[PDB]
Amino acid sequence: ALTNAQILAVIDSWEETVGQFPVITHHVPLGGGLQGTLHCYEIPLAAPYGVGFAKNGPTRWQYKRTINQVVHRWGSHTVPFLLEPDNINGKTCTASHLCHNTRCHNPLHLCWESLDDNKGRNWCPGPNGGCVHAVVCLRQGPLYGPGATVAGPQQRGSHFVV
Amino acid sequence: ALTNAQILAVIDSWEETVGQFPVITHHVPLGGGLQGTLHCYEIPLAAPYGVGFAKNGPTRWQYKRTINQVVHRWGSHTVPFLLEPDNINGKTCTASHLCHNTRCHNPLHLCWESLDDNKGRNWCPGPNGGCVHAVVCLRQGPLYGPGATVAGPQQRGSHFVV
DNA sequence: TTGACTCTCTTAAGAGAGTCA
DNA sequence: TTGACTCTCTTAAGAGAGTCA
Ligand SMILES: [Mn+2]
Ligand SMILES: [Mn+2]
Ligand SMILES: [Zn+2]
Ligand SMILES: [Zn+2]
Ligand SMILES: [Zn+2]
Ligand SMILES: [Zn+2]
Repeated sequence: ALTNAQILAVIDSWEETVGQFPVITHHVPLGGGLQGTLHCYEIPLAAPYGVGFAKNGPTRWQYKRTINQVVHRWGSHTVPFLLEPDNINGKTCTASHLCHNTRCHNPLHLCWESLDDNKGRNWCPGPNGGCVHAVVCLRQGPLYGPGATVAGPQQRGSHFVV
Repeated sequence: ALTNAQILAVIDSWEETVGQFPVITHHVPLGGGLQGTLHCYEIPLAAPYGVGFAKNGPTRWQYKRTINQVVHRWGSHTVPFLLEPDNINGKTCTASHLCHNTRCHNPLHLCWESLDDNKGRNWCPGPNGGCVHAVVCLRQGPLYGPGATVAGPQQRGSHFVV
């Protein structure tokens, strides 16, 4: 098994490589009518992506390193969390984009949490709009708002009460 | 079926059958430390379910009627909305449980909206905790709260900024 | 050891359609 | 005509593993 020192070395090489990705400045809603700025380190749209990186899906990548003749591979956003527990409350931990930008690999824009917690950030009002996430959101979720409901609750007769 | 009269007859037959489902009272968080009461009309756990109803999955049912000697079949929660547009902004419209209770078929607990709007209600603070849904929530979403994040954003070196 | 592709899978909110009696 | 089963699919947040040079 990889030692803690070897895992730390993997995280360090990953950080070195991701740190050289193009850094893109994005202005984002924070909630409460306020605007903030995030700096995303974005993996390229097409090969080559960077040393150790390869695309396994339209918005999916993996990181690969060969140690003592054994090939090791990880989901490209999971590497910052290799020294953390990988489940909680019986749920698998997932890499969760606080910036809601899939191509971004900035570890300051990622957290490690259940898929339900991950998804829910899409609708959060944001750090200046009432976010209650213990690990605070960096921005208002992209899907926050009144929604676009086509039809609401309704009945033709009198068979029901709310 | 095709005619508006035939569709109204389908909606009326569905309402009459679901109106005879057992009515189960559920006390629910509203947000803001307040509690409310919902009356769900719950499809039975096992056959028989009611005239026209059959189970296609653990928590999935369909409604079927024979019109003009042809069988017409719908997802069991879609029937109230048969006169509504079936898409919005190029996204499929879905039946969305305001009571977060799959077995419930009370149309006063259903709305018709994109899958994204639908999902997002799971994390809504609720009608007394800040819900901004234009078609208002009936309760706080079951997944609202601080979450259980295992690890937050972090870096080992000095290559990244927020 | 490395790059650039290939494939299928998970989850939890939702769907359509066929086989028998 | 009606009932009670069977199967796979959609979406958008996420995954693991194979092949070839
Ligand atoms: Mn996410
Ligand atoms: Mn729902
Ligand atoms: Zn980012
Ligand atoms: Zn938040
Ligand atoms: Zn209900
Ligand atoms: Zn709401």
